[PDB]
Amino acid sequence: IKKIPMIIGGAERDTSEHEYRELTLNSYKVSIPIINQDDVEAIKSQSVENNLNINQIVNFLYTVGQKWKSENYSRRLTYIRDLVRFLGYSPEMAKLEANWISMILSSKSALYDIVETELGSRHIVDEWLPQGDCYVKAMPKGKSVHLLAGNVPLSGVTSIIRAILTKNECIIKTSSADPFTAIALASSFIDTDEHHPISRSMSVMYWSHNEDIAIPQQIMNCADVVVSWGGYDAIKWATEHTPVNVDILKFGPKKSIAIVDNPVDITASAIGVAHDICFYDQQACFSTQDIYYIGDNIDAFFDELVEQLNLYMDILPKGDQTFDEKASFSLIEKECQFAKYKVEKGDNQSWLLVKSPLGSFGNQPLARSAYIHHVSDISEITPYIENRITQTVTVTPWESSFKYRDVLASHGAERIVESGMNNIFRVGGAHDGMRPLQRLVKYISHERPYTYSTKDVAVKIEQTRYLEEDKFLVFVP
Amino acid sequence: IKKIPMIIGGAERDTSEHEYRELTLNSYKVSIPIINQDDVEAIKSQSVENNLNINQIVNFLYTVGQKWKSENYSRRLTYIRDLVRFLGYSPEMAKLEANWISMILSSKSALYDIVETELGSRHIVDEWLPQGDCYVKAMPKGKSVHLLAGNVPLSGVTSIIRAILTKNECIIKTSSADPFTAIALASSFIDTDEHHPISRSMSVMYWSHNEDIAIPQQIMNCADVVVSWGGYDAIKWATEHTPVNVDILKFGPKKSIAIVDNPVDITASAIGVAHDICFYDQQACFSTQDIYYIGDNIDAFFDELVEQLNLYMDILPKGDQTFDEKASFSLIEKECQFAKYKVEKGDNQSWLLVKSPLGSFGNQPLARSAYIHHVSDISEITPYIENRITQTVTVTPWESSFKYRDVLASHGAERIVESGMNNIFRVGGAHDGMRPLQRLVKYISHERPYTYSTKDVAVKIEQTRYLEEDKFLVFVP
Amino acid sequence: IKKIPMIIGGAERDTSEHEYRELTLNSYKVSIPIINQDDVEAIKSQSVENNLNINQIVNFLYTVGQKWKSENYSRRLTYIRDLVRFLGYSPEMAKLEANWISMILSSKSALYDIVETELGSRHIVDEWLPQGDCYVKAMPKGKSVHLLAGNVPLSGVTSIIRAILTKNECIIKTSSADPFTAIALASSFIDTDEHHPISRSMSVMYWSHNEDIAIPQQIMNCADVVVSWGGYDAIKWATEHTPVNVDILKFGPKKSIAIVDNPVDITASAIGVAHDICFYDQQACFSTQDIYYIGDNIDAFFDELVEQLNLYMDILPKGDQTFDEKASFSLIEKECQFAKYKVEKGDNQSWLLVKSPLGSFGNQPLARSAYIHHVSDISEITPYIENRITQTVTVTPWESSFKYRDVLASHGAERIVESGMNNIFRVGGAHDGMRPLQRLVKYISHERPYTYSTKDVAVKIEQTRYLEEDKFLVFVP
Amino acid sequence: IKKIPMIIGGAERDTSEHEYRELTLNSYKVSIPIINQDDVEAIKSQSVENNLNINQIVNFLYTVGQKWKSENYSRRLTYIRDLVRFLGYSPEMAKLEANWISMILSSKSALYDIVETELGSRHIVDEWLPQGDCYVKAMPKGKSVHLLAGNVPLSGVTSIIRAILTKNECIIKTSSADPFTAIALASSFIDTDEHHPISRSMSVMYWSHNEDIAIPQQIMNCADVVVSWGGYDAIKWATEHTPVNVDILKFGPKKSIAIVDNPVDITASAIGVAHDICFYDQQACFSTQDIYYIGDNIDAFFDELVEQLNLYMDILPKGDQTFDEKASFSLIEKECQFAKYKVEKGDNQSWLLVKSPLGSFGNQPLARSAYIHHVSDISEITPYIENRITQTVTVTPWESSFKYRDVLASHGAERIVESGMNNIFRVGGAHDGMRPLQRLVKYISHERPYTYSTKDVAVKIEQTRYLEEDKFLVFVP
Amino acid sequence: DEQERIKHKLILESFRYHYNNNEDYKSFCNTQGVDENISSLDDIPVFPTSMFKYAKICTPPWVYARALDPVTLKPVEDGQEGLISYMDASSTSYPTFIVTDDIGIIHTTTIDIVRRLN
Repeated sequence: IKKIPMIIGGAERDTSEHEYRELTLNSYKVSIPIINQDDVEAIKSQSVENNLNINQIVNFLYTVGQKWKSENYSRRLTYIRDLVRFLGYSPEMAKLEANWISMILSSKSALYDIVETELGSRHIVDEWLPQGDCYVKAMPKGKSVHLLAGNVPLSGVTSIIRAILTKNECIIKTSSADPFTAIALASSFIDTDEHHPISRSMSVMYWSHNEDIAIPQQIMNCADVVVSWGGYDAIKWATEHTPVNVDILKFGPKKSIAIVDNPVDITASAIGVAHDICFYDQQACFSTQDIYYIGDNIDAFFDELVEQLNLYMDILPKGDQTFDEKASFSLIEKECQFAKYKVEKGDNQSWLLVKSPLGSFGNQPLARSAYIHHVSDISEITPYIENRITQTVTVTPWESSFKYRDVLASHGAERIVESGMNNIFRVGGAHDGMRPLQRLVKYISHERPYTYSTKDVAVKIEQTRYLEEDKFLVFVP
Repeated sequence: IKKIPMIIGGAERDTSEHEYRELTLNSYKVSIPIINQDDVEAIKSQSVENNLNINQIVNFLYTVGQKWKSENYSRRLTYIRDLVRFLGYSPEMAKLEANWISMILSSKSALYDIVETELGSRHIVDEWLPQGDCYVKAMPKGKSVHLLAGNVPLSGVTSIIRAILTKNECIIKTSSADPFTAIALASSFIDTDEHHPISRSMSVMYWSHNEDIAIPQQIMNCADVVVSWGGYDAIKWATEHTPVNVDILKFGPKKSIAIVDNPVDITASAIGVAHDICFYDQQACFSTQDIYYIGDNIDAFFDELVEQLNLYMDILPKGDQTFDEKASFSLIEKECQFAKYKVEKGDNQSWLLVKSPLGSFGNQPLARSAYIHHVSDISEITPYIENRITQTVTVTPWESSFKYRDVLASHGAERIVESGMNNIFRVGGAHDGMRPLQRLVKYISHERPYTYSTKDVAVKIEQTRYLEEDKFLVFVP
Repeated sequence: IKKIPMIIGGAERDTSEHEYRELTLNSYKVSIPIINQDDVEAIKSQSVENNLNINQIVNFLYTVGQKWKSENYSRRLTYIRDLVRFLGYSPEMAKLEANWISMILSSKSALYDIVETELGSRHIVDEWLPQGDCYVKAMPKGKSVHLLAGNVPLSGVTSIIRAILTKNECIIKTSSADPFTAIALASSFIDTDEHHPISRSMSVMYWSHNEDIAIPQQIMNCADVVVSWGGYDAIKWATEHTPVNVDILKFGPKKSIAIVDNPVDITASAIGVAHDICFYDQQACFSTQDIYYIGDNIDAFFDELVEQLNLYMDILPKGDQTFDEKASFSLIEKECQFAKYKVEKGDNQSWLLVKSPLGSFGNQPLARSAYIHHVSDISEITPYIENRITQTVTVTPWESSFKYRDVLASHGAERIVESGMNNIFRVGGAHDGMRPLQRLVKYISHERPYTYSTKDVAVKIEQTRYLEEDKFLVFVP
Repeated sequence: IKKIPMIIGGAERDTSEHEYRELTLNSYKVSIPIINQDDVEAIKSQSVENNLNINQIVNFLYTVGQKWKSENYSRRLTYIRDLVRFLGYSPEMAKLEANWISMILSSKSALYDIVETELGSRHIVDEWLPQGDCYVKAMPKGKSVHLLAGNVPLSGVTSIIRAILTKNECIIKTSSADPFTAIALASSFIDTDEHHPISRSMSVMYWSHNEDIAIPQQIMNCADVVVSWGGYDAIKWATEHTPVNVDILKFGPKKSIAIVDNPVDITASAIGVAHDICFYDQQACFSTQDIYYIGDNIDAFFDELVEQLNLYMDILPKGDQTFDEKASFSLIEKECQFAKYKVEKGDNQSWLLVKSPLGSFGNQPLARSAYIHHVSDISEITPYIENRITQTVTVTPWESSFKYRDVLASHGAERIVESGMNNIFRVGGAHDGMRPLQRLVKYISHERPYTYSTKDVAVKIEQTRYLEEDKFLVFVP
Repeated sequence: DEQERIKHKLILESFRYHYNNNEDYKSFCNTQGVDENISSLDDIPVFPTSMFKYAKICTPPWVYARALDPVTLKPVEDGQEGLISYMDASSTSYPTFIVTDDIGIIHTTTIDIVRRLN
């Protein structure tokens, strides 16, 4: 009986006469309105004139982040309550999600440097820059469509922020599991300034894959770029229901791992690995699933990791763990005990550590389970690193990442981090081997005339004059 | 009865027992072998270890270009003969195509600067660069698949070169109209050095869309990136027959135009516009189709353009113009004469100039036809510039491009050039609003540890320590 | 009877047995110890091992700035009291100086971007970067010597900060007018962390030009780079008493002006011009001395500027204005009244506005005096812009700076700002046509071997092999 | 009786009535005209309007280089004859000097990349670039004065080229040993195009240090920047006779060394070390004087180096070696034989190899002498590396430079090369720890208005508004 | 007594003459708010001696030596320092109503000079 609004232009639509559907997120019903033809027409007719510079955009995002920073912000309190109630989060994890929203919105240098590292300059989105033999400007694609996944709210938040930094209009289809984060972010934009071009560029809605396709297809046809986030079938749907001349940013399902080389300081190593296992309840694509221990004291590291997992049992507890998830946890613990895998678990099935031999049968629930293997050398880990599947290859003593990053990259790593940092996509890097807002941008080139020669020929480019005289190969360097 | 080979690893396959198909390119038969299962297995098993630096790659390409620079190069002579015979080119246009191959292969600074402008540094493909808070390396995707279009051979050549500069393996499916350019380029690589990693990375073949899909689908499944070049159905096929987690570079069909503002020097203006109309027989995506004249002497420009088109009638003649194309030319000339459109044409229907009013009915064959309109202001041209259709917005007095580039970009220009330069995709710019080898590359990020703080917080990133102490919002800026 | 300490390593020297000298700054005596031979030996033997990265340096500076941000910081209170007592500042101006110290120390992105814009990357001071055909690292020069001027404390603060960001050791000779700012900054470093390499790199002292030269010459001989800030004789002394193989950064005396083109919003224009006239009591090198009004309402702007100067009379009052300065003010007001120059002044001779014709005789005291001229076009202002004398060429409607910056640069502007910004040397720009920490750095080049060819030759650089074969000109491009 | 001309504007002055002086370069007399007051006035009045872009400048230099590339170029033949006759060069070394002039003039990418790496962009000399919070343009200083040394003609050539690339006017004072190179280069500019702004920017002349100072001082006063190249007294003269507000680029005397770590391929190592010893007759600042051998076969390397020096005895012979130089060679060979230093020499005293123990007494003539020492570890070489004296620290197996470059930089290396490359100042690096055309340029900054906030504050910079309200520390980050 | 009456008499006669026959001095007194008829001698305007190099100006009991304040440019009491203004009435060539570069005290009339301004 809790109703979720629909934002289209820069404000909630009058969904009184709309049709509603419930979802049953965490054993609790939530009514979302069904999009109709008038909403599709309102989306088609949306054209926001965005003349802000990157300074103004970043300052608006900073203002919104400062609004999210106050614990008394009504929208933040409501968002935390909904994370706890309908996503099953613990109060600590919900507070942490709200805090991370505030943090990534309030970090101005981070946004400036995102634009700089991905596009080359933070000014290329507002000025014609003389890159070489040309003047280049990064224009938006417009009406960017974002299809969200559901596990990590920060994924959708960062997607929307990336689209905003490139002056794109956002049509956000929320996931069937987290219909609250995008609504909260857009309503926060509205609360900050309802007449801002950024607030008027947000359109948050929801449609399922089981319903009639007419209206979602009409919405997809006005995209100019699509950002898909879900698993395999989500990306397949995005590929099948996108105009063939429109680009798709695909953020598929991944499987991240951890490498522990030979830590002299085992306690920080265990702290980091436990952080990576426990953050977001191991539901993210950067969450550690398998640990590969090199060295001579795998059992000392096992004990220290058990201690750190017990700490995370208290400072960041689990979700709500529906019946089937509990049964899965128990049956998989039985499976691993039946194979002498040195199983250990926490109270109320909070976590699971399994020391199986390399290459062994192990069933993986993503509750907080982790399989640790003794490998004895990096050459035995690389057969378990795939091209487009392994995303984060966490290395625990960070120095040891300097002697492994080359072979991990050769085998498809896409990321190498320090084990306490798997959730932080540090500025200047990449996401899934891809700098995302290079694809949210249209590079418009203003090429300079024939009197400006190239760096190799030193001859004015008069193609007609030299077609008359029959002179081409005398100029070829 | 002329047989086209099939290159797979770095050499021609023994296609003696293969099945062949003829094509009838220019009223002349050409046998191409049909790919079988053994060829698919050879393609799957192809793994070339490429440890060259960008210096070595560019130097190899320069050597190949110097080989193409000699007019006595047997492969170049054969390629020109095939362009004349099976593509219908005039000897001048075929020689010009071979010369442009040589030119783009021998321009080393151009390739270095392509890598630099698109990826940020020419060293990012071999070294870990400290972009910001990270070390980034540009790795190849591997086994890049290139589906070629057929109009412009240089398009396929540049595609292959872009894939080579990023250390990608190339599986080139030639077009049903130009099955010679990719074969000539790969065989030239082989002639230069058959044991080079670049020569061993080329696999040129052909399959149609009317045949059984098993083998082409098997070839498409080992792609890791796809580059499609054809029209609408070609890109639709590429989208439908690509693994959903694989990226596609789409180079769709475009419609380029020209703007003549008010040239005091009408002769160079007409020279440029004639160049853009006549190059590649107006079959390229950057070829000028509609001219928009501003000013007061549209008829003086008309006469000068007629003179320059008559010059191009001799220095770069047309193709062979099959029966239906001749009939189309004649019937469209009749259509335009029936509407007082001030029709003018060249001898042997070499070109066609039509001065119709703005927004008028005009049938467009791409033989050498051009429609010129009087507009009187730029605001009347922008309604005829679409988002993903208008590629080149040639402006004839290049100074006037400084006061139009902003509104042309706002309306979807993607390129602004000087009218003698529509065929030259100058270095430092973009192709279809896209820097292509940003998508032929996997950005692999090695993020630095928690002791390296961000630019906004100045606090070591100890997430566990601060989850214990319950300290997050005191650090948010 | 107030004693000023002497810092040498990272702490105050035991100057009990030293010889002292008084200075009489603002009719108040201040004892500074005279440097002796033991202090010179301590300076010579100072070698601090600085292994911090730019992240650590900027974070330490941020910590010091946060310390300066608290109004209860004892050292800040003492510094403000000394600015008021011995420099004659008003409490508002002293508080503003302390606040600006805090601001420039706490702006981390500003420091990062200083390093990035001047050296090319913020990492070039810690890593070998592949610029081109080389690996470059920016090393410090070491034992940088800073000779300060006296007018603007922020000048010395920024000089020291620039030297710190490049990992230089600082030997600061304070001016005979401001012996407090460098001592306060170094003692603040000490208060933050006395064992930090940055705190141990500061050595603040004082010597006059009238004393024996033995000890100051011994101090100057261990410099490796010199930064001089004073007027003409100060720079002459620096040039004469520096080892001939050591570089000198010269910040000479300047004369900045303002241009008012035709403001529709005269009030903000007057606000800005008044700010530039009144900040630092018009004693800075970026302070506006002459105003050049274009337009048709010079008297309306005169009245509005009088109002804004009356506002600054209250929100930022003058210094203490010794007898001779008062007499100068009065006699110069008489001089300007004797020439029908439309003289206006504030109460207690707070400011002076003089509307003299262009090129006229006008005596300029730097109290708060400003001469405004009607010019009618920019071409009449350029004869009054010299090469190394005009530093800031403030333009009041900032849009009008886009049509004047080229001729101002051609005539030696070195800066063009918005009239409310003359004191802010914005990040990314330059100081006196010079990016200063390009000269505080030693660029160390590690050139890559002969197997790495250049971008023009494509031949391995085997000079012996080709001297044998007598082959040079076949490779020249 | 051979007369050397005087170029002032862009052509030779009518020196008929001038006073002449002979020099006796290589036992041969050469008359150079003495500068008088009219020449000084012509130099003062020289103001060339230089509106070329970097493309045009580089293309002109390329044309001049192509002119120098022809062996039939009369000016090149005369220059080689004068190098042989008056500098004592061997025909091979003179031909090599002319070839290197041609090479560095014809390498366009090298010049473009010099500008790019030193100034940040090759366009910053013609366009206002948005670096950060500013628009920066690199303007010339104008009337650059170059005082040349005499050993290496390429030094003066590169100095002039650096000044040209920055659009500076060149007043070249030739050395008392090489008065031919600058004259040849300027006359070549004239021969290419006498009306070009680059040809009209050259003024080549000569004055001694023993003559009256009036005219050279008048010439020095119109400098705006000075580039000094000689030894100690030359730089002292430059420092003493330059206006105190004018910058001086000092290229002092250096002492370069070589490090041979443990070459498995001793032959290429010896080839490189011999190249570095023998190029320019060991008279350059990058010439190897001391070799430091690590390893176990110092005598095998000794023999191989003897063989390579015997090869260079033939492929690049010595100069003419006046009586005193011969006597020095013999007496120093006697000195080294008297200390069991394992002396070896070539026929006609062509070279000298001396294997003395580390730290030993050894007299160094720069004829072709080299002292080789056994060190056994890098830690024993670093005490012999000074701050501003050691320029090139040649490392023979280039891989070993990766484990030594850090300590060599810490001890003042300024360059690390591959032993066959000491004469090639590779693009992208530095000269004497200094990127020279950063100091030949005035960085002119156009700072953007108060509405453009900084990256740290996010508040429009209204200093008056906040001085009224008394709000500063709430905005400090 | 009558010495003061002497200098008062001929100094106002000098002021009236120089105000009537010199228009730059008349415009200077009207930039000061000074009329034809002024009674006391301290209401007379006085210009600096730096003028004598910028513009070419031309029309003891007779000199009114006065020590002026640097701000108000009004006379101070005798014994304290100030700018020396003279008001010579011997001249008819140029108005010798000037203020010096000199600081000094005045004692009842002997005039002392301590130092110059700068």
